Amino acid sequence: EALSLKGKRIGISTAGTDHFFDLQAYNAQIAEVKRLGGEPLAVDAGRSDGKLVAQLQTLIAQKPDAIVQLLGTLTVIDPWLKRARDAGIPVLTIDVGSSHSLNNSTSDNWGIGKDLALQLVSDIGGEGNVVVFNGFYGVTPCAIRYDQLVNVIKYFPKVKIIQPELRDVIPNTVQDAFAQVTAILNKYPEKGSIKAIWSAWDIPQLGATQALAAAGRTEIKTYGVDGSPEVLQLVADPASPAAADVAQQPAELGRQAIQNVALLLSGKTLPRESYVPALLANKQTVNEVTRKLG
Ligand SMILES: OC[C@@H](O)[C@@H](O)[C@@H](O)[C@@H](O)CO
Ligand SMILES: [Cl-]
Repeated sequence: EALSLKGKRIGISTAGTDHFFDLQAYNAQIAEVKRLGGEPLAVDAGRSDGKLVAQLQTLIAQKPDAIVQLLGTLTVIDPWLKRARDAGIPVLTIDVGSSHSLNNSTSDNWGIGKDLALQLVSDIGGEGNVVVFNGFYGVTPCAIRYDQLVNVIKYFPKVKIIQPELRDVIPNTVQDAFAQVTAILNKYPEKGSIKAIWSAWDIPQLGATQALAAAGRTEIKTYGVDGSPEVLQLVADPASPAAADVAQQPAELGRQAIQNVALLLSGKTLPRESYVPALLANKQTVNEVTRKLG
């Protein structure tokens, strides 16, 4: 029969909503629970680990029909996802590869990370130095994306990751990424001594790209993931060093998660992960990518 959540209460917990991917996935879950007739209990951690734990505890005390957790550092949330299951509460996730989740809605990040890395390598001629932002390695999709970069360049050994990897941050992501790249360009002033800057998601990319323009170092190419509109439009600008951004579908991911909650409560067994396609946008493909998202 048609899916429904009538009479159900669904806990919806996100690590934050402070940029495109997170806001989209969060809102679309809330929307979808409502559209299926369920009652969402939606809690935003504002990117505090303390608030994230505290709101999951409260959702647990509420004994909703399911909890969906969006993003977060796996070691931070895992004890609470376990507690929820132990309390009798079905747990699903978005971008969290937990043993305690019944189903993780996520892009196929092996595909994403490999595709981005191969683009990067091809773009720089198989040779040169790469500045890497790797500040969210504790977050499943970012860990996978980083692992794939490492693994792709392993087989193109004239490609090197510059040492001290940088740590991107949230919030203040753009201003911080701008400052870090600005300071690193001053360590490596010689044209050609950096060829790319990689990030696991595209808001640090945005900071990076800006710092390149400001510094007069646009020979350097930038790379990222999410397809936030503000960054896609940089990729589309020939005069921008933003070279590639793998677009994700966060509203689709959020709807899928809730679709999968309904399926679970109706009795069906879920696959452990459910992959939503992603689309690599480079300077040639961004138009057809941007159009498929709008
Ligand atoms: O954990 C940071 C970041 O990767 C996420 O907030 C989001 O932007 C997506 O890239 C996750 O699929
Ligand atoms: Cl320039």
